[PDB]
Amino acid sequence: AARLYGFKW
Amino acid sequence: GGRLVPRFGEGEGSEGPVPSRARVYTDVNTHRPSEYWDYESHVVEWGNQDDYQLVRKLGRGKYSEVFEAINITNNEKVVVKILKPVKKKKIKREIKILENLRGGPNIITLADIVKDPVSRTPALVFEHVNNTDFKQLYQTLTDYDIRFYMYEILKALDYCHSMGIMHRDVKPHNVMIDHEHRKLRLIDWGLAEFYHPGQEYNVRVASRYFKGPELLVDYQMYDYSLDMWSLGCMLASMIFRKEPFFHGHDNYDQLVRIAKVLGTEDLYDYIDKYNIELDPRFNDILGRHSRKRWERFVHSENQHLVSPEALDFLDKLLRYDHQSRLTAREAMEHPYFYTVVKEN
Ligand SMILES: Nc1ncnc2c1ncn2[C@@H]1O[C@H](COP(=O)(O)OP(=O)(O)O)[C@@H](O)[C@H]1O
Ligand SMILES: [Mg+2]
Ligand SMILES: [Mg+2]
Ligand code: NA
Repeated sequence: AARLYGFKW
Repeated sequence: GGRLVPRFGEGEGSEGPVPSRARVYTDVNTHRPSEYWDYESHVVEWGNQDDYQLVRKLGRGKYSEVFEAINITNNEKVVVKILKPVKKKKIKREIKILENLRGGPNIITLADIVKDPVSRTPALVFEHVNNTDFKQLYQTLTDYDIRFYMYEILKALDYCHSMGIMHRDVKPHNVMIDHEHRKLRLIDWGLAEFYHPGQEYNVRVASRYFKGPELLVDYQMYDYSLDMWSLGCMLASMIFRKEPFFHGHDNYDQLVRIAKVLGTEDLYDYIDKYNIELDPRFNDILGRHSRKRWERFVHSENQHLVSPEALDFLDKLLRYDHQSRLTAREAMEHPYFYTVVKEN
């Protein structure tokens, strides 16, 4: 897997 | 980490508002090197977004998404503030102010600046504060604890005001407290601005319950003293256990709620002194109200938080006339803080 606004969870 | 790099008086005549200038730190930005305030001429040098991995969501405001994260390079907790679509001018202003104030007393530390290589969504990376939500924390504070944390916020405001910056959004949600460590940080510099004497500012700042009367009557030539009204609204909510203290239904009702407590005599004196044009929407709703004694908000559950010194200090923050309010440094000298000062 997941990325959110480029950040990996 | 990521950083920015370089590349009163006459007034308008017989009508219009009387001009005002800050009583303190008036001309501090005029004499700075232009690089201190000229954030449009700077460019961001970005850090590595891959250093940070998300742990949990903290903030879902209208204008940011905030996550707790870990820096995988050094294993430290950070917070990431993902900026929702907003002026480029606005993000570089928040960055510039955070960099100018970095290392000052009780000012949150900006650690890095990164962006998504795909969407180009920028994010600010901060030191993490292990906050207790104010809706749980404030009702557990002792009398001393309120004095201590109010003094900590005043250190941050005297510092930022001395550096030429108005915060313009002082409220509980922008004050992080790690209560185990008595550690307080003033966060959220995204509405903060550089003070220039004579400048007319946007009154659509702060958050309704913490807005000073100058914002509510559309007096644009305001200054650092706006923050002092906001701090007085926080103090009242803490010592009277009434959150928020002035609970308006909208910006017009907000001023009515204030006037039902501080009375209309001093409000109409303020409007007259600065020749403020009061929005005709106030005709039906404001009316005329007596001033209430601060003593009427005291009851069995909050009396241990109230002292003569608390009520005198509150009275000297919650003044309509922005020029009449204590400055942050004058507030720090108030008898309410005499025990906090000796403890340092
Ligand atoms: N450094 C931090 N440590 C812990 N929580 C934080 C930190 N920075 C922000 N937060 C949380 O995220 C929320 C929003 O951050 P803030 O900078 O105030 O954004 P906005 O300008 O969108 O209000 C805060 O009210 C707080 O709950
Ligand atoms: Mg905020
Ligand atoms: Mg903000
Ligand atoms: Na004290």
